Formats: sequence, structure tokens, C-alpha cells
Amino acid sequence: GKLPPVYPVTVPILGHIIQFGKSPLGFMQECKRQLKSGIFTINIVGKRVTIVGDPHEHSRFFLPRNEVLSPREVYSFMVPVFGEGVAYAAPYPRMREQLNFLAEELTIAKFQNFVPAIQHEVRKFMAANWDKDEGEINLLEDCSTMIINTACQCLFGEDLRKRLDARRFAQLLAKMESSLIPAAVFLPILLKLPLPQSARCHEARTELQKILSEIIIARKEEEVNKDSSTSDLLSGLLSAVYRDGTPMSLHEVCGMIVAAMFAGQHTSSITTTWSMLHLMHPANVKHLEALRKEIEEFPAQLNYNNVMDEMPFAERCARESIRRDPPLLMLMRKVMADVKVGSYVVPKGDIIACSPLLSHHDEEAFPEPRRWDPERDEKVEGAFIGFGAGVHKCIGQKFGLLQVKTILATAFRSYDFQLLRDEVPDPDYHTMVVGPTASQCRVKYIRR
Ligand code: HEM
Repeated sequence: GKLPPVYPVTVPILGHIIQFGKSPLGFMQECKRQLKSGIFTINIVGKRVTIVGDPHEHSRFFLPRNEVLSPREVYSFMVPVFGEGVAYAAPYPRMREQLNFLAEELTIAKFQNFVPAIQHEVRKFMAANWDKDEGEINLLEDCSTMIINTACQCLFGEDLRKRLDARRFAQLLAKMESSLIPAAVFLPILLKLPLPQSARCHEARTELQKILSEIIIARKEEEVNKDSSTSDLLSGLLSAVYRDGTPMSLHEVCGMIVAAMFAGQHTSSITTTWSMLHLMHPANVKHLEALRKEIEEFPAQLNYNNVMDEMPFAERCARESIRRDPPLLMLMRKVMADVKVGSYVVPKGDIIACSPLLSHHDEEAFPEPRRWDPERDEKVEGAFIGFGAGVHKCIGQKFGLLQVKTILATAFRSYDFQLLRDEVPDPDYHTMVVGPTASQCRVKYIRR
């Protein structure tokens, strides 16, 4: 049987993990050149990772069923955050029901109210922080702030937001986040070892679950004492019932809320940040004009029609930011049985990977891939994979872009911006979710 070509190993027991970490785009491009193949295999702490770096074969990573290409082992390092037996740790049918419940909290009907809640939080942030004629800010830090405030305003009732304000929720989530070791996918002994990480994570998740149980009790009180429907993500998920006939446990509800914050917080804020950095750069003046024309006749209070139906150009600007610098660099599954991919067989036991970073710089699909051009279209069907595809395609895609677009429309309607650098920031590949380098993100705002 014919295996993909394997990139030569120099470093004994580490393999390619350090080369890859230093420059993931650079390293993977060098692999495909030397090995004369978009499908090739690297070595991560002794483990074979086969990369499907030919966009013509993306469907062989995204479409196979979970029993063939499994997400469980790849997400096992996130078990302390999601919770044991929740999401990818659950049997696949139950995993899919839980994911569907979350998806169903992000319906089009919900979006009707989301728009003015998002815009409210954005304007409140700009009034507190961008309050003069002009001033200097760190755009990545402020976009991250706006995104946690906007998402919480959409997803959580006022009562939950008071108890668990954006500041307290950020601290708890940061505590969970600082516990993750993605390298545990390749060194799975780490999943069993005693780690101080594990205990900090369990503490923060337990505190969150405690606050949720307390809010649920407080809600029951308000419903008794006066009227008091509060309808939000928490109440929606608690109303969910499996085909089993059984309802979701608080444990599972807490895990799904956590899953939604980890999936959508850094991705959304980074997409916003890059979009803004590109649009304020002088080279992109025509794109900034196109966005300004797009929003020119919108009312001061945006509605769902403006954002969802009337901003196709702003959506190209966000997608092309993710195209050029995808926040998730590598997507992975465990190969549970041999799979043929192009001319190769990828053996059972391999990690198979598909990299948005590598595929989005394929020069046949994306000519001049470092150039940010929201007018571009992929030249190979399906080569854009910044929201994944197929069986685990992103469920938050529309909600994320709803906030990115509302922030763009609100910010550029009232402000101009200037980069304090000649070029847009370099991507910083040293974080789990990749964004522009934070120290390079100082910008000047100018009230219009
Ligand atoms: C706007 C920026 C976003 C980006 C670039 C992004 C990207 C991605 C990608 C690449 C995947 C596929 C992962 C894989 O194949 O292993 C994914 C899945 C997922 N995303 Fe998003 N995401 C974004 C926003 C959101 C938001 C805002 C939420 C929730 C509110 C969300 C929820 C999810 C969930 C639950 C999954 C797992 C789907 C499954 O396993 O079936 N995402 N996302």
C-alpha cells in the first residue's frame, strides 16, 4: 500500500514539532515542495500526522463519518473544560444531539433581537473608551472586550450578566483556558498525569456551574414572585430534551455554554481585529470606501435586515481576513480505518489534518495569498475552510459574522482609524487561537 511521503526527521524524539511551531506556514510549504505532494506526513513527538494540503482533496477530510475520521481523541485535551462525557467525549449520537441543541440557540429568529443588543454594547463601549476627538488604543484588546460584551448581551439574560459580568466570566474562562495543553493530543500520557492545570480548570468550571445553578434558582423565584420569563441560551438549553426522552443535565448545559465561549470568543474578536486593520491600511482605501457606501443609508439603530441581508461586502471583508490569517491553523481527526486520499492510503492510527493555514495559501486556489483582497474568490471549489466543513462545520459561523459586521458598521460609521505602523501586523503563531501580534495592534481612532 502506498503511504504519503514522510518529511525527513532530524530531531530524535520531538520530530517536527519545534520547526512547525516556529513557522507553521513556512514549514508546511517546504514540506509540500520537497515531497512533491500536497498530501504528506510529519512527525509530532513521535506521532504520524498526515496533512491533506491539496485543496482538491478537502472533501476526504470533511465528509467522512465520525466512525471513520474521529474527533474524540483530538479534542480529549478539552475534556476538563467541556466536561467528562460532554460534546466530543460523548458517544457520537449523543455528541450530535448536544451540538444541535447549541445550534438551535443560534436560529435566524434569535438574530432579530441580537442586532440591537450587539450595537448597544458596541456604542456603550465606544462612548466609554473612544470618547475624545482622537486617541490611541490597542485594537485587539478592545475588539476582544467588545466581543465578550456583545456575545453575553445576546446569549445571557440580564440576571446572569449581573452575577457573571463580562469581567468575572472572562477571568473564569481565562482560568480554564490557561489549563489546556493541546500537545496532549500527541503525548496522551498528559491526559492521565497529575497536573496543577487540571485542578485549576476543575475549580473554575465548578464555580461556573455553581453560578448557573444559582441563577436557575433565582429565576424560579422571579417567576413565582412576579411574572418573569427570562429566555436566553441557558433557558433554551435547559428546555432541551434528547430523543432518549431525557433532558440535558446541568453538567452538560454548563459544558455547552463553555464550548460556545471557547469556540467563538477569540475567533470572532480576531476576525474583527484583522478586518479593521486591513480596512484602515491606506492600500485598502477602495475597500473601506465600498464598506462605507454599503452602510451609508443604514439607520442609526441597525436592524436585522441591514446586517444580515444588506452587508454582503462586509461579509467578504470578514471571510477574506479569515482566509488570509485563519484563527484555527490546523483541524484534525483520528483515522479509525484506512482511508484513501488522492493516490495514497492514510493508515488507521494516523492523525489526519487539514490546515486552513496551508490551504488558504495554495497559489492555484488563492493567487497572491498574502494580499488581502475581499473581492477575490477561491479558484478551487471548497479551498476556503476557515469555518471548517462537512460533518463538523462551524455552528456559530452566522452568529460570529453577525457581531463582526455590526462592529464594522458601527465603528466605521463614527470613526476613522490609523495604523501606527507601515504594514498590518504579523500573525502571532504562538497562541492556541492565532491573531495579529498584540504589541503591533496600537491604533489611533479619530472621531468623524
Ligand atoms: C467567527 C469566527 C469563527 C471561526 C473562524 C470559527 C471556526 C471554526 C472551525 C474551523 C470549526 C471546525 C473545527 C474542526 O473541524 O475541528 C468550528 C467548529 C465549531 N464552531 Fe466555530 N468559529 C467561529 C465562531 C464561532 C462562534 C461565534 C461559535 C458559537 C457561538 C462557534 C461554535 C462552533 C462549534 C460548537 C463548533 C464545533 C462543530 C462540530 O463539532 O460539529 N464558532 N468553528
